[PDB]
Amino acid sequence: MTGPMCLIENTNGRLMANPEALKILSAITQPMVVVAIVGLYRTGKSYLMNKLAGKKKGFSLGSTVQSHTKGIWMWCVPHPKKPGHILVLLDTEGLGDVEKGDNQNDSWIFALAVLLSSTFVYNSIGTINQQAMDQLYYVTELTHRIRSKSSVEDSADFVSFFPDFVWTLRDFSLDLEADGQPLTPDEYLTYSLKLKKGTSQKDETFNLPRLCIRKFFPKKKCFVFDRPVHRRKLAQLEKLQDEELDPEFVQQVADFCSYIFSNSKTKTLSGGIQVNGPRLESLVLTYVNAISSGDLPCMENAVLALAQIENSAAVQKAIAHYEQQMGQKVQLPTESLQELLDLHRDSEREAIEVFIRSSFKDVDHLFQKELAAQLEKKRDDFCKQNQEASSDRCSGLLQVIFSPLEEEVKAGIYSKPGGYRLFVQKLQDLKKKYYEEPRKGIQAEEILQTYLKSKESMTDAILQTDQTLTEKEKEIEVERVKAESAQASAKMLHEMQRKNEQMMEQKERSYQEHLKQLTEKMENDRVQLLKEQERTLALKLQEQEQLLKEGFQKESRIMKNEIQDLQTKM
Ligand SMILES: Nc1nc2c(ncn2[C@@H]2O[C@H](COP(=O)(O)OP(=O)(O)NP(=O)(O)O)[C@@H](O)[C@H]2O)c(=O)[nH]1
Ligand SMILES: [Mg+2]
Repeated sequence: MTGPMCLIENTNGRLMANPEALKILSAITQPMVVVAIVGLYRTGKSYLMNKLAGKKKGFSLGSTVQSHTKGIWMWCVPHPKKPGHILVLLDTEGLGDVEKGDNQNDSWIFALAVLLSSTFVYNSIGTINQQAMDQLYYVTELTHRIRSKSSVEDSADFVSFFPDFVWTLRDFSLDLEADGQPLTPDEYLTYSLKLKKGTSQKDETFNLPRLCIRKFFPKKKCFVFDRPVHRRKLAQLEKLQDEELDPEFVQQVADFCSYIFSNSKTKTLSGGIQVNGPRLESLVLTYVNAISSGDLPCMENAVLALAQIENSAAVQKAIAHYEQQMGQKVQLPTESLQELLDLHRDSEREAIEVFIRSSFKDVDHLFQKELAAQLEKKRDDFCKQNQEASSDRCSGLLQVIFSPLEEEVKAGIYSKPGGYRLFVQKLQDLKKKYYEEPRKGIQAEEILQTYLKSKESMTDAILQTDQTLTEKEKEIEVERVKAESAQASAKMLHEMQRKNEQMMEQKERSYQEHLKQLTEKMENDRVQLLKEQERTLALKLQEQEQLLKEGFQKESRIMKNEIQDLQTKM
């Protein structure tokens, strides 16, 4: 991207995804660290975001008195500290002072920034006083804009998926002086979010936004920035060189950028899923569609929506893998059914592995069941092709090997004295030849036996004709031939029975292979979820302790409540 592009348009009160932007996202396959900035209009948000892009000329800037950015803009640039990663910068339409009304989608822009980011930067001018905290109603209001799941307490889940929070304070006017040594900006943020005792409406209003920031975001950070230049040059800031700006401001910006580059994490969804272009595109579509539908954007629903897409593709990818492996290894007709089934089993195992590693949230295992159904059909097709190839080969061999004999018999070559011995010897030699032919396939015994049985009268015809054989000797031969026919029948019957057994055995083995890989994936998913829950537990215990140490039992006890509820889910 040579420059930023609008990702979400905001026109006539409607938010809509920019198709051109979605197209760009579909092409970025690398993991993304998403940093979004929000705050009152004209507070230097776009200017600061251009610093992260590390380039002049990026997001367009406005004046110090008029709003500029509209909707949500994105700029995907290579991450300067993480090779193989993309840094996605989201610049947003400046918030208005609610105590003025209008600006309908302010809250939604704010909520989308929270849902789409890895790091959420709240930018304001001044200090953290009552005036500043009143504007944070936008954070308090998140409980009315975002839903964690669809299956006063839903917000208890926010800390598990919300971005890290960074408060950037512009034109900072405090020296932060304190007994001994000055407060650091992070200590100043802690000081600023401390609660006030009391149950009055005023007390509740003071504590609410502070509690929301402390409880909804997993990590908080603060950076202060001095006035960049003299008031008469603020409007030319973009064209000024670092040497023309306050040295401390230049260093503060450098420290902010360094922190972002070193601490902002790859955007992740439940299950450790790392968000890349196609995945972010899905989230944008789902959340914006929800808002456009008059519904609340829901994290759970978005993950599931993403699952639907990737799981469908996973089934197709697995089937493709199966077809490829079978095609590269099969030689028809196969020497035996075991040969074909062994190849099928191996290809199927690899295909299921492809599906398992490419899928997630396959509720009710519906997608894996679909895969199983498709592989079974594929297996049936190969089996049919194999039997057909065998039938063709064996019937062909029958023509090549036995036809000459049949014709000799019809020509009377064996109807002379001593012809029976010559005939039986020739027939045995020909049956041996048939059996020694390579890769006849699974129909070898059935094709031969059916033929030999249909021509049974031939043997008797030659026998009774030969005069060089006594009647007793002929009686012996008739019984010998009857015994050989019965043995040929047994070979055909066993061939039939064994094939059925092998098919049944393969059916059971395939079922067990699916179960094995599924059980293993479910186990891995359980471990990953518990790990995520343990992190949330750690974050909530931490806050509970801070609240108690701060002297607030009423709020600290409320935390213990959320902790108990989390533990019922573990
Ligand atoms: N006082 C002050 N002005 C700044 C600072 N950083 C940038 N500016 C100036 O403020 C004006 C607006 O900057 P811009 O980044 O467009 O602000 P914004 O927050 O993005 N406005 P909007 O939300 O409406 O899009 C420009 O003249 C810019 O030079 C700062 O730290 N302090
Ligand atoms: Mg702007």
